[PDB]
Amino acid sequence: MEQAMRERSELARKGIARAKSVVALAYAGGVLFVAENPSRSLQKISELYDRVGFAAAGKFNEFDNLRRGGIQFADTRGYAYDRRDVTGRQLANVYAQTLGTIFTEQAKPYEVELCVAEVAHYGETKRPELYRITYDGSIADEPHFVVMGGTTEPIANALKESYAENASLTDALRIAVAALRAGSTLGVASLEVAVLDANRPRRAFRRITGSALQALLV
Amino acid sequence: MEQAMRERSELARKGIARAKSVVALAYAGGVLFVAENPSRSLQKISELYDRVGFAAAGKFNEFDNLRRGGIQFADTRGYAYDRRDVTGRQLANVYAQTLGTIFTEQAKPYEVELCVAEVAHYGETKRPELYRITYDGSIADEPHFVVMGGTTEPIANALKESYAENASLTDALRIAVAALRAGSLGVASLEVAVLDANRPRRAFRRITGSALQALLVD
Amino acid sequence: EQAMRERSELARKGIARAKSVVALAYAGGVLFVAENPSRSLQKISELYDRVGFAAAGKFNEFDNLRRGGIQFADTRGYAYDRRDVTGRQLANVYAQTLGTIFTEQAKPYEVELCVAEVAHYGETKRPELYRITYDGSIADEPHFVVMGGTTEPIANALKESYAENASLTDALRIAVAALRAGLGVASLEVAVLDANRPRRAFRRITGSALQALLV
Amino acid sequence: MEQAMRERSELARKGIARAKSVVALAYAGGVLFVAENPSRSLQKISELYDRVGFAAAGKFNEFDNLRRGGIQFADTRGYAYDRRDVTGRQLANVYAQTLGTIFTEQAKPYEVELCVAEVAHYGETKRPELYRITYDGSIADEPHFVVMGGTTEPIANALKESYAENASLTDALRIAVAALRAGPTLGVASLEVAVLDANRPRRAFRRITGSALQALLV
Amino acid sequence: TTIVALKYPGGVVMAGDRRSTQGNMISGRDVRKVYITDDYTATGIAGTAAVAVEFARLYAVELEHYEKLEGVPLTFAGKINRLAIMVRGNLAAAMQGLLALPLLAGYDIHASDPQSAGRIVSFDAAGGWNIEEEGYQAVGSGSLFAKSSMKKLYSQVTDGDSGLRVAVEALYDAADDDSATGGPDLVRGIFPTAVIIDADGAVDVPESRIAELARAIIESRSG
Amino acid sequence: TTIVALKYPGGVVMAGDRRSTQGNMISGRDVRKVYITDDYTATGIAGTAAVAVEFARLYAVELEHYEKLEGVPLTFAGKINRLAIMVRGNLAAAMQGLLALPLLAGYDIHASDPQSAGRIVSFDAAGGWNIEEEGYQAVGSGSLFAKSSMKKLYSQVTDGDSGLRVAVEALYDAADDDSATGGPDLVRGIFPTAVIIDADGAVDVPESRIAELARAIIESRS
Amino acid sequence: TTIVALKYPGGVVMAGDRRSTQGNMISGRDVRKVYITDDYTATGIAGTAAVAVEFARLYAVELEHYEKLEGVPLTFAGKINRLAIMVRGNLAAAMQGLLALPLLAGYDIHASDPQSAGRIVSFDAAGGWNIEEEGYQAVGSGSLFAKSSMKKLYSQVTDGDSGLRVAVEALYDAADDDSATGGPDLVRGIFPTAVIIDADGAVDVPESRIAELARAIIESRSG
Amino acid sequence: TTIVALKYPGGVVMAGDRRSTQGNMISGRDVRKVYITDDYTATGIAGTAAVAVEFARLYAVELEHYEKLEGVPLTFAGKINRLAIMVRGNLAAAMQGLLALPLLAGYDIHASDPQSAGRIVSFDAAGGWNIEEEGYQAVGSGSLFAKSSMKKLYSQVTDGDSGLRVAVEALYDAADDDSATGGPDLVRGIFPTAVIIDADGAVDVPESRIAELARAIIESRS
Ligand SMILES: O=C1CCc2cccc(c2)Oc2ccc(cc2)C[C@@H](C(=O)NCc2ccccc2F)NC(=O)[C@H](CC(=O)N2CCC[C@@H]2c2ccccc2)N1
Ligand SMILES: O=C1CCc2cccc(c2)Oc2ccc(cc2)C[C@@H](C(=O)NCc2ccccc2F)NC(=O)[C@H](CC(=O)N2CCC[C@@H]2c2ccccc2)N1
Ligand SMILES: O=C1CCc2cccc(c2)Oc2ccc(cc2)C[C@@H](C(=O)NCc2ccccc2F)NC(=O)[C@H](CC(=O)N2CCC[C@@H]2c2ccccc2)N1
Ligand SMILES: O=C1CCc2cccc(c2)Oc2ccc(cc2)C[C@@H](C(=O)NCc2ccccc2F)NC(=O)[C@H](CC(=O)N2CCC[C@@H]2c2ccccc2)N1
Repeated sequence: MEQAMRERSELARKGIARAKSVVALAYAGGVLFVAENPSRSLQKISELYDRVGFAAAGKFNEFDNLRRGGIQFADTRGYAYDRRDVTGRQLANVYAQTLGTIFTEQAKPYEVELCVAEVAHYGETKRPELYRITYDGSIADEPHFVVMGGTTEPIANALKESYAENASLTDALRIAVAALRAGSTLGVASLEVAVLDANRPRRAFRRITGSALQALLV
Repeated sequence: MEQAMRERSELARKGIARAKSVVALAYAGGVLFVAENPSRSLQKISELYDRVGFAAAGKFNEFDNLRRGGIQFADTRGYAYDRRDVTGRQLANVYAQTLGTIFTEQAKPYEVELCVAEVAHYGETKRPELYRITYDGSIADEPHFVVMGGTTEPIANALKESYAENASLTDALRIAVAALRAGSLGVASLEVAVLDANRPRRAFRRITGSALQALLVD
Repeated sequence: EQAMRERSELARKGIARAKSVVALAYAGGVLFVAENPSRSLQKISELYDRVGFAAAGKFNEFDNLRRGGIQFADTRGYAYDRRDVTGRQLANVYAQTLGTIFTEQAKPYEVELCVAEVAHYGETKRPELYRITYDGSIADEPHFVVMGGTTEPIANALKESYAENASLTDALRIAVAALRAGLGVASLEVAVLDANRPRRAFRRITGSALQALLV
Repeated sequence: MEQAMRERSELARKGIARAKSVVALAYAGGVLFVAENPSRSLQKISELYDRVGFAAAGKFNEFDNLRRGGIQFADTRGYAYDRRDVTGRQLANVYAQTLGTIFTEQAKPYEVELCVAEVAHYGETKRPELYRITYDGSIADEPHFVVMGGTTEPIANALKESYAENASLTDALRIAVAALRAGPTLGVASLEVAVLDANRPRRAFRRITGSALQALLV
Repeated sequence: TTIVALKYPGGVVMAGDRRSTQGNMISGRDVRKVYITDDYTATGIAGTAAVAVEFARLYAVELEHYEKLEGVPLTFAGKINRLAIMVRGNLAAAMQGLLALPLLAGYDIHASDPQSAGRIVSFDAAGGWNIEEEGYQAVGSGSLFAKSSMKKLYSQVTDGDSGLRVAVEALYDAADDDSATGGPDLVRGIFPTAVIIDADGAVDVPESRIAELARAIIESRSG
Repeated sequence: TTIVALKYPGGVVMAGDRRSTQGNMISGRDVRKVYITDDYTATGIAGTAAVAVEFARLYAVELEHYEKLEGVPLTFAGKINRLAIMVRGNLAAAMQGLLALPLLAGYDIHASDPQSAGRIVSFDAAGGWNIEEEGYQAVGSGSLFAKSSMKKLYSQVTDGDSGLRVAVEALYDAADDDSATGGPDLVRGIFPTAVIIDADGAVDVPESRIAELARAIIESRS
Repeated sequence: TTIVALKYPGGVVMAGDRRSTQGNMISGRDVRKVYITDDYTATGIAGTAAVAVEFARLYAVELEHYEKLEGVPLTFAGKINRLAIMVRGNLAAAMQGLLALPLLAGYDIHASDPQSAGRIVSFDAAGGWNIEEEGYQAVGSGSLFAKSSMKKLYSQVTDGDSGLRVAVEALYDAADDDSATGGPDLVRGIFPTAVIIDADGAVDVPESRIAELARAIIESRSG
Repeated sequence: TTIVALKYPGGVVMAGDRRSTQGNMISGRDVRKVYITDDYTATGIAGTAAVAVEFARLYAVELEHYEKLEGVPLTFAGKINRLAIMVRGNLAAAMQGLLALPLLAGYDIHASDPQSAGRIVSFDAAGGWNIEEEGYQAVGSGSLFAKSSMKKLYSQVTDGDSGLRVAVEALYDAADDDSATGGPDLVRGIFPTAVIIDADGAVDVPESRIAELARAIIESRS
């Protein structure tokens, strides 16, 4: 009972530590997601709703299950009520409930760690919200950045030193790539980058791939 | 059997002991809730029904599940019968049944400690009621104050000698914040709300921002 | 902890005892080569128009998964359109399916799967290869995939002797050679996803045509 | 986990090894099944469909259940599509899936060894097919012969010596009985013999009993 | 059937006739249609006899069931809602002829002012409910004749006794014009029943007081 | 029944009559048909009394249920959707005579221009919803007469008081032509009810004000 | 209602009227019946208002739901099939008066020829779908008047603006002969809505350009 | 609609018209009603357009579904039985006007006599199937005019090209007498579609060849 739950905790923590790292930070235009990802087609960052983004670290099929569940929840909520009623907070809230249930009841706990991010609606001024949901369902509201997966502490402290509010997109991308390298070369071939762009009219999520990303890395 | 229940009781007691502290107390204008909370989006205190409030300590996803179930129970009860038929005693009774079933049947017991408070309806004279429900379904009727989460005895004793019936909101607030200090405190680290017995119907109201600062200064 | 370690051990050991399978991209699409002494029981299969399947391990189990992927692909192609079926989403659902099996089935599956997609006719698109292991781990591979038995000798042999846009004959001999470090018409199952076919790219290379391709 | 499947494979090994032996051989007239059976009414070799036959070794009630289930599958498949869509490869595939499920999921694994054989349809020249399916769902197709039950390796190597492709009927029967005694005198009272006769117009399965069988053993 | 209910200073009165019919034929002469359903409420029901009786019995069980489970009686509004839901759930059968139409009288101990703590609630076949504010109501085939009579007599209501007299006269006028409503049977000595509710609760009115009032009404109509 | 709603600079007004009928017979003189659904919304319902009352009661509970579960009230569009879904779910019963036809008035606290943040949404029996853009709407057996009256009177609307007066006059014209809509009752002192909503929320209009306006209309037309 | 759609070199146009009715009565004057369902797709629906608006909102959610789940949008043929299946599932309710008849216009990003990448798909109440090849299509009670008008006007379609003009004039002819279709309202300033889709995506047409074209058509017909 | 199918030495041809109607109105001019269902099988369907389209699509995926699952295509009898089961399952909806009537033409690679491997199978609304042995068959509202036209012209079928011309002429006769079957459109350049199936499989017939045969038939009629 007490070491069974601690064994589940250690299995999940080990699984999250063995995966590559992800960073989400608030910049002047919204939220930047930067994850170490060598794959061309398998994604760790994703759109959830109009102004709500998703980032995960850990076992792919498990955080992909939760990614799909989040999109299902968000779309169902926006249809049953109205699009504007969907918030990043309630998406993090249901992620915390779901991971809590999984951690206690499923055969194996999920070796995953989630970030839910929300930017302001178009034309409205509101600081980005960042939420972290760990494998046990614990939920944390962060103001500036979230680091997930692998050796997190060196990346967290690199951001602790070099992060500045309202930085440009290029400045934020440099800081994020540098902080990731502190935790472990990283180029367009090994990066998955996307933003929640608060200047988009409806759907804020957009990926930065290939030529555009290379241009912002120089 | 007896060791299984001792282990589950110990897991829950430790989980609550490692949690931040909440107090609720009666004052001249109704009931006051104060809790140590640095989050700006997550909440441990909430409205349940017109004259019934809710406060919890422990794991968030678990007492948020119970907060939601209690809101479901109250809205259904008041609709099937009438609003005045819902009472704090009923909700405490439901939480006691719910937590007891959780404690004996779920894979992991809930690491939560709940307070349900009820104030008088508008224009009526009635003492506030305070109910404490623990992780095993045990339930207690309290006349002056309730403390939950973490190291309770310093906060409890601080309130014991310092509690004054019919205290001002300002007085009772300072008393409660000081009692919280005895254990593990400004606007940024506090969640505070009241069940205001003078509101015509919905007695619950939060005290945040400049109004909370003004009440904290004097 | 011990339950999942024993499950992973049973799956890993079962796959280590199985015969080996190779899939690699060549100039004509994707080539599957597997050591298979049977004439009727197969380890390589079509999934959809431009999507192929290869597996190593316990037959009844990867055959269940083979049929399951076919059911998925035909259902999705009918509920939407044929072009909406991709190799990526087939590998995605295999990862979800194997993850569930590994954690919840009475016995984990001793299987390792490959999903491969070539371009539709008339389009120039690099082939895709996916490896999905017994626990639902999913890997994106650019040139080749090796599964079953002792994979390290075969993988290294391919790593140094792989040529992009190689001919069908050259790719086939590279594959058989890499498998030898672990073989004739009677002991090989060979099939290709031929990117030059108009719709159904999957085609088996069998008997006399396979012999001519080897010699 | 390892201990469970270890003991299950052990239990099925012992049960099959204790039971009596069965052999199926491809000859010039089709496929011949020879089994040691002293009973007069309990049958180990059976028809499955038009050109498909069934032979088993082990616990009777268990391979009788599997025999019936194969008859349900083949009859259902031939009605839902057509008779000529039922193949021995299909029925062997279904037996592998079925025994795999039984081995991993039922209270006790089946102590059985199955052979499914198919001969050509009337007027056609197609090489016979034999399939062996073990208690755990392992399946292999053979070109010449299949041995099941009891001590198999002596019989298998004996046939590996004394097998001739496209041999005579009585030749193959005496070859089979000679391989069967290698693991002292086997007459009609000790034998169950049948054939899939590729020369019959539809139902190839036919038994060989009493006078005829004894005449084939002179 | 006719069941009347009216408010008087400090309480309510409910009274009902005694007749059951099967077409033109009289099938009952002493039917009791006004039920004390708890310490402070009475229910009078018109319609199909079987459904009306089952309704009153089940409704009283439901109120007492809640009180024992929860340690407190339902609020008067809660009592209204449970009755309305009961009627609503019978809508399909009522459309097949199994109709029950209740009328609810009560005394709300939690009311603001005790003088007008009386409550009269009428219902319809869809489960609609309406708290009455003009002092009186009726239900049944004679309810129009009863309400029009009470329209003219209600100003005479100053206390419980005159309230009972007006209710008895309203029933008399209903039976005068509606053959499905029974009048006083002086031959058999059978009279309408009545329930009075005030701060002390709901009590049955003795038939002898009803009889005296009915006889006085009959005498005045005679000349 | 006639229930009216109209926009005025910085708010919205909803008013409804007090009559219930059972055929030609008058069965109610005091019915309250306009409900304060929440702090910024009012609902008025025509149709079968049992259903209309249940709709108003259930809708208010649903809105508050969301606010307590989620810590924030629904957007006004979400409120529209939930009412439409309620009506749509009643369609079969409505075809059987259990009809509820709502009209929604609100003040959107998240609209950009507060001067025009008032909202009026009409519905149909299939659950259709249409946000009105011409400033007024009505529902019930007298709604045609009220909409045509308001068409000629809406130019007079400059603030809450004149919006209330026009609303009451429309209800007067509806009762003038529709026997199923109740006029002002001077003998009993019973008058239409009204709710007015602005940036400070929804409030019931005191009966005395509606009495004043009703008597003025009657005096004028005599 | 009348929704029109037509192909022009490089893209597609869809326009629709603004009227709703209940019987003979006009019940809406600014109804928006043409929805941008994704970045390259527009849907216009005729029939029962409640069902039409629900179809459009659910269909747009369904397409975005797939895009977010799978990382790629549906092929245009996949979008057709989901819309057709939605109509088919409504056939029973449609026979009871809850009819929705959509029209689909789109720009296929995966088409062969970018100047013929415009798509127009018409539907029937049984879930039938047919990709139009003659360049234009319409749906609603004025669709036959609109199609026969576009038959004579289609030759003047050379780009996006001339295609918009033809669409507006078709709607004008539809409203000229069908009272359930609304014509331009010059007193209120209300005009049909329109969406244009090309390689750069789907965009709402500003009310001003539609108003200018409507006035041009109007005074061209008045003399 | 008219779909025709006829056997020629060593193969089979199926051709279909291009028209869809909504009552009297013409609603489609380029409908393709003849489908290549697999390498050796074609189906033409008449009836409610939605059901016919859905039938051809789902039948093709079912045949390929079996092939991929089992490694071998269905026997021709199995293909017949699955199409019959599909029609039989639609019977209740067909009685409500969602009718699909298919016609099956194919080349049996497992045929007993390789010279006579051509196959024509017709069906009814109840799911009944009949292997046609008189060399031709038709389905749809013009099937009687087409079958009577082919009864006279079938003696001219000596190879695949003459069989195609007869099939096209039978469709021409059906359109001549049946307004629900479309004839060649020389203004728009639209002609029936056809599929030919022999030992080398089923292939779409080029439109240029069908247009040539149609023009020759038109000139021989005028
Ligand atoms: O007519 C019937 C038969 C049931 C029926 C069939 C078809 C249509 C129909 C009713 O449709 C109807 C037919 C007739 C009516 C309603 C519906 C009028 C109604 C009535 O008088 N109701 C007065 C009344 C009101 C409240 C409580 C009791 C009570 F009798 N009468 C009735 O239902 C009569 C009642 C009757 O004769 N009996 C004889 C023995 C038991 C029963 C009784 C029970 C309890 C008390 C007094 C009598 N049943
Ligand atoms: O006519 C009836 C019988 C019930 C019925 C069933 C099936 C079809 C039907 C009517 O067919 C019908 C008959 C009549 C109508 C609709 C359908 C009109 C409608 C109305 O006036 N509606 C005005 C109104 C609007 C909103 C809220 C309350 C309210 F009364 N009237 C009604 O439903 C009347 C209402 C009635 O008399 N009573 C008496 C006590 C309880 C009920 C009431 C409740 C609440 C307030 C005021 C009255 N029921
Ligand atoms: O007639 C009704 C009532 C429902 C009904 C009952 C019986 C038969 C019937 C339909 O059968 C029918 C009756 C009438 C029609 C169809 C079926 C025509 C159809 C129409 O105009 N449709 C045009 C249109 C097309 C797309 C989107 C919106 C839109 F209004 N009208 C309708 O359904 C009308 C619409 C209507 O008056 N209202 C008033 C407020 C809300 C609703 C509206 C919603 C959204 C936009 C504009 C208006 N409802
Ligand atoms: O009439 C309708 C509406 C559905 C309906 C309602 C009431 C009775 C009824 C059918 O009952 C019927 C009414 C009419 C028919 C059948 C049943 C004849 C039948 C036909 O022509 N069928 C020829 C045909 C055969 C095979 C494949 C496609 C094809 F169009 N016509 C139809 O179903 C017509 C078809 C039609 O107009 N459209 C326009 C856009 C989509 C649909 C189409 C799809 C695919 C291709 C071409 C057209 N639908």
